[PDB]
Amino acid sequence: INVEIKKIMKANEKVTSDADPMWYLKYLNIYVGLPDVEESFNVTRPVSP
Amino acid sequence: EAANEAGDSSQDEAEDDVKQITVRFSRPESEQARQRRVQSYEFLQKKHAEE
Amino acid sequence: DPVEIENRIIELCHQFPHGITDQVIQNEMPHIEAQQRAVAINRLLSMGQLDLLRSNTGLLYRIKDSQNAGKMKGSDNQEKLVYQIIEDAGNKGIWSRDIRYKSNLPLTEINKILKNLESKKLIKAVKSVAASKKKVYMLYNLQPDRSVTGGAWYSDQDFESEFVEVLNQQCFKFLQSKAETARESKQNPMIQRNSSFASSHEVWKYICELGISKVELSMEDIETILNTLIYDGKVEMTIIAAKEGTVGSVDGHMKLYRAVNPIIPPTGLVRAPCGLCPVFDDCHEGGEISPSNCIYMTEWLEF
Ligand code: SF4
Repeated sequence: INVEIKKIMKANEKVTSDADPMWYLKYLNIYVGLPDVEESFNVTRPVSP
Repeated sequence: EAANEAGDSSQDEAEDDVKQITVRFSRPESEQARQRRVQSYEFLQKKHAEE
Repeated sequence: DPVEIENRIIELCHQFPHGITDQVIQNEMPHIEAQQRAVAINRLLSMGQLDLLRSNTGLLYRIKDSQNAGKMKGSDNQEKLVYQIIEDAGNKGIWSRDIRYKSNLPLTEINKILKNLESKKLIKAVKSVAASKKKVYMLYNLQPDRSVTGGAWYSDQDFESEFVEVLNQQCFKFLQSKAETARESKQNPMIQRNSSFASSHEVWKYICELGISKVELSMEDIETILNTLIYDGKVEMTIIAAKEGTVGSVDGHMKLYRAVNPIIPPTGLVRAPCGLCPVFDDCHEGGEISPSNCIYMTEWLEF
């Protein structure tokens, strides 16, 4: 989660379609953050295991 | 062998094998296919022979 | 200067739109060696401004079609890089999806090009009569092929069953009347059979005299109609030897058609309901479908 995921994203950083060139989607950086729960309505909350 | 094929008949009629204009579309090659062609052995050999 | 040689060859190709041989170039520019001319031709081919023709007289060099322009918005290169296989398809046409695959371009890319080309009268889009799926594209000057589109039977991508039925009826009536007259003549069996025979050209002329439909019917159209009548088991055709005459269609051969009676009346099998029963396989002595309770024989005996 600290090294390998960044390597995987770097391997697949840019995605584009053959139709309509000059259009692209480029990934810059990826984060996993701290554990949270989606129970709160569009709000996260720290959750113990 | 091509000569032998042509030699089936002693006299060959003048072939109306006019080269119909098969000018091919310069298809815009997908970048993957262009990379494959660049990495192809024939391309490297041609580049070597260019010198 | 090889650039001057290339420019002179370009001017010569402009002077002769049908292409120039090496002899014309040599006569026009005699002081230049053959090797320099070959190198100039190779360079001109390398940048793609020339195309090579192999005719019975040898090699011809023609300027690439760029003046003929229908889609000048954007690039002339892709305009010709669509018109090229449009011309290659030619009379048979080409579907839009096929064009997209052959040009290796997205649907929108070819869409704009096709609309623009039709705007400047470079390509005509016709409806595929054989398989009504997509609109084929042809050169505007080229006459559409009767197989890929049109035909004397097809009217707006619709087969005319009524037209072919009326054609069959009229041709069969004419043949039957001719055979009846030949039989009543009773002059001599050979002459009777020969007069009962009707030429394809003769029946085509009779049909044209009838003029049932507006579309012009060729001789082979009536020939196909008579072939269908033959497959109906009502008329018979023989190919006789005739070197030349008012028909002159097939080399040394003419097709004569005569109305002929069927070999036998309908067989005894079809005179029973079991011979025409569609559920004959499921018929069984004891079961839901049985001859004792069969509806077909009930109606048949009641009738
Ligand atoms: S008995 Fe009736 S169902 Fe059976 S084959 Fe004859 S007609 Fe058909």
